[PDB]
Amino acid sequence: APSRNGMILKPHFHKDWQRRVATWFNQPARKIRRRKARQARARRIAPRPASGPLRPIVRCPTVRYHTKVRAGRGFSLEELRVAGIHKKVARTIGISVDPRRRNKS
Amino acid sequence: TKGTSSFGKRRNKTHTLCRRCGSKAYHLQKSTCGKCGYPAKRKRKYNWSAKAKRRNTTGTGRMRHLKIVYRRFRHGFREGTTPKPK
Amino acid sequence: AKIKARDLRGKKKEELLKQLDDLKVELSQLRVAKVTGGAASKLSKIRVVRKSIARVLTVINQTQKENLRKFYKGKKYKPLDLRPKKTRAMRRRLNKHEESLKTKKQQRKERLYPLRKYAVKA
Amino acid sequence: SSHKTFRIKRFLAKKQKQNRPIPQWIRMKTGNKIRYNSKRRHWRRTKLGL
Amino acid sequence: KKIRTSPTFRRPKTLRLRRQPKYPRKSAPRRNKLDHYAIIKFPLTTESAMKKIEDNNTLVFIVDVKANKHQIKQAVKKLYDIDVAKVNTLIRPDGEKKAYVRLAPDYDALDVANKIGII
Amino acid sequence: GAYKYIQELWRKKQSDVMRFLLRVRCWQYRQLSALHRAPRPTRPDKARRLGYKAKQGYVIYRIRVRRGGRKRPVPKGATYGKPVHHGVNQLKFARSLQSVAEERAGRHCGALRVLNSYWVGEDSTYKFFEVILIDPFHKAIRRNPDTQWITKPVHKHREMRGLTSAGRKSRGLGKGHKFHHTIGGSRRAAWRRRNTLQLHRYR
RNA sequence: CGCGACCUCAGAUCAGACGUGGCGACCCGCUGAAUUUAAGCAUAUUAGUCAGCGGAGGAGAAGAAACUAACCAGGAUUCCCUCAGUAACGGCGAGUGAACAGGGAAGAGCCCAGCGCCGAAUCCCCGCCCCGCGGCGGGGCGCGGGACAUGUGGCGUACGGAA
Ligand SMILES: [Mg+2]
Ligand SMILES: [Mg+2]
Ligand SMILES: [Mg+2]
Ligand SMILES: [Mg+2]
Ligand SMILES: [Mg+2]
Ligand SMILES: [Mg+2]
Ligand SMILES: [Mg+2]
Ligand SMILES: [Mg+2]
Ligand SMILES: [Mg+2]
Ligand SMILES: [Mg+2]
Ligand SMILES: [Mg+2]
Ligand SMILES: [Mg+2]
Ligand SMILES: [Mg+2]
Ligand SMILES: [Mg+2]
Ligand SMILES: [Mg+2]
Ligand SMILES: [Zn+2]
Repeated sequence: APSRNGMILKPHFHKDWQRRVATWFNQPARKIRRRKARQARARRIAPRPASGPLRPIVRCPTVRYHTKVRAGRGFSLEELRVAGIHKKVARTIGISVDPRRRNKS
Repeated sequence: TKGTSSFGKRRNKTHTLCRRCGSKAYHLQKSTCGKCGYPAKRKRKYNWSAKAKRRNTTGTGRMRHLKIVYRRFRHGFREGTTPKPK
Repeated sequence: AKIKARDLRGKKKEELLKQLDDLKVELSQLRVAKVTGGAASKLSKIRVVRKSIARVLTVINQTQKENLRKFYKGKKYKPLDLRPKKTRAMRRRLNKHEESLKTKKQQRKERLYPLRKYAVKA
Repeated sequence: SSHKTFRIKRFLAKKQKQNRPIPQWIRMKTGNKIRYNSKRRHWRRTKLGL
Repeated sequence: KKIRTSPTFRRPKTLRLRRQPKYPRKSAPRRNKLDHYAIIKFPLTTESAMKKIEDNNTLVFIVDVKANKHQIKQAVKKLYDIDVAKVNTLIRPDGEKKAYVRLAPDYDALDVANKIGII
Repeated sequence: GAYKYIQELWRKKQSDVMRFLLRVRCWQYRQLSALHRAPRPTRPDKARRLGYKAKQGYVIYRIRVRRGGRKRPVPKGATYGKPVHHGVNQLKFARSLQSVAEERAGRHCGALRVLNSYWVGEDSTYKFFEVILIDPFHKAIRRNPDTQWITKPVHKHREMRGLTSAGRKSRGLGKGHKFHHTIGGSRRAAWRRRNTLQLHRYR
């Protein structure tokens, strides 16, 4: 029974949520595991960059952002054709290649 | 006469000892168990009786094959090798 | 008095059967002495005789199974007791060559475009 | 019932061999915490509803 | 020049081969774990059993439960080289089998009891 | 090649030749048992497009599934409770009958592995499907690197877990704005991520 | 009054293999209520929930767009935060309720059928020689068998491909 000027609240606790509580006590150990896997990968690829292949210049869609520049999924095939690098050689070199990206500009 | 005179004329049995679970559940008329379901090929278990599950999980009996499976796992599943003799 | 294993590794099979029969005679006599009472010096030897029977039968089973696997070693279909038993799925795995079988297209990919070794910022 | 089967007679034979008291040399052991058997079955109390 | 004599069509008896296996399923045959020594455990030193031996020309033995009367007969004849008139078996309420081995009257029971050790 | 001619020939099902062929094959397949091994594909172009390579080890079955919806397995009336669920006649089973045919084929042969299946005919009372089955243990499949993913134990009973093309369509999975379920692993995983509470360490 | 081929279907204690069942905490495909709430209750809610059935794996599933967007356009899937208790659904009542974009963890790409070109150039089993043979593999010797033109193998798959 709501009384004397509170918010008209709608709590979503009508299901069996206590069986499905996801406690997050794993997460500092998970940060340790991700750190160990990242260091093992960096020791695996010994002269190569630890982050990975080169990511392209990519501008955000959805006119909210519209000015930020991101890292992309990969360089497009027209970009590889103008740069003079074959699409099956660029992956061996360490250049990100995806065949899905258009190039309208 | 539904009490003591009805307990008096109890002679013949309905359930006997089964031969897969060994409990007194093998019904002589239906030829079924109802504790494991012997004429069925699958073991009778249900999730509404977790107590009856943990009466016979895999950690109950002798585990006479599964414990040496665990030991051969921690050893490495090697076969036919002998240690170096004296 | 002790029947060990090193002295049984090199004996003939009929002599092993004769020693086994002598141990069975001594085992039956010690059971008769156990039932008639006898003494504790006769009650204590039945364990030694049973373990000696176990050792003789163990050495016989060793020699016959190494002879059978020396016989079937080389054939393509060997018996199920001689086949290796690790686990069910591990016996139902691949052939250690079938996992390494690659197609001609994948070999052509790995041959024409191998993963190169590189470094940056120089 | 004098018309037993082999399984029932084998089960009852094992019950007879289990209905047996603890020998006196048990109690002189080192880590003993056993006083009596606590499974002494009598033929009137537990009736073996087989 | 072939007519259906019967109106029914029964399946024709086709040729089938026998088991000529390429490899045996087991490497060795199973050894006899029901030997003459392992089938006879011990005789009884009961006073009733000794009266049975002294009076009725028998020998009382305690036998494994998986045995036949023919197996007990050939077992006694193999172990102690004595002929058997008959073998008479019961099962005690302890799991073991009890064998009254009636001997042939040409051989004595008290003498062979002295040979096997009981008195 | 001839496979494109056979492809549009099996497309034009309403013409008189293909109606005669579907009538004769529907009669011939109805007069057989419910599940039987076919020695060669009746529709080889569709079998090849779904993955049948005519070599040793690829088996096909032909199977009859009854036609219609699903009646609720209850007694006489007797759906006890609120009047939402009392209808037992006009309710539909959420998984397709072609996947039911794959399911019954894999249940009859759990030793074989279901690849895919297709349609060979229908009656008013039955449908007729052809299910491609693969040996896990035959050497022509086991030594072929293109199709040795099937021999791996991860793909056991695709007909049961809904991993074939007939059972995958009943799962409602796909990319885009029209599904929005199975946007994790499946409907169960989407429900789980949307109805587990993430109570952190520091909140 | 028969023989020989093909096609469909049998019988084998035929030679060689596979599956049955258990556990089931996590996962997948189904099936699936009622307590409860709505101060009653009937849609709704509890709830794709409990129970029930099958199936595996060390993870499973999903997954490289018949996508999102309407922008100077992004670009497999999965998972965390935010979007957001929002758009929306609801006797519009109780209550239910995502997604895009953005910041991260990780990041990996591909193969077929068809279209066609190569003398089936392809694959399975048995006999013999050589290697270790305890997850039966490689080379050769066989007008030795079989599968296969009702299509095996190589090139080749939407990023185009072939001569
Ligand atoms: Mg990163
Ligand atoms: Mg009483
Ligand atoms: Mg309702
Ligand atoms: Mg998949
Ligand atoms: Mg659909
Ligand atoms: Mg199973
Ligand atoms: Mg209420
Ligand atoms: Mg109330
Ligand atoms: Mg459940
Ligand atoms: Mg997977
Ligand atoms: Mg797709
Ligand atoms: Mg997305
Ligand atoms: Mg809902
Ligand atoms: Mg082709
Ligand atoms: Mg190819
Ligand atoms: Zn039972």
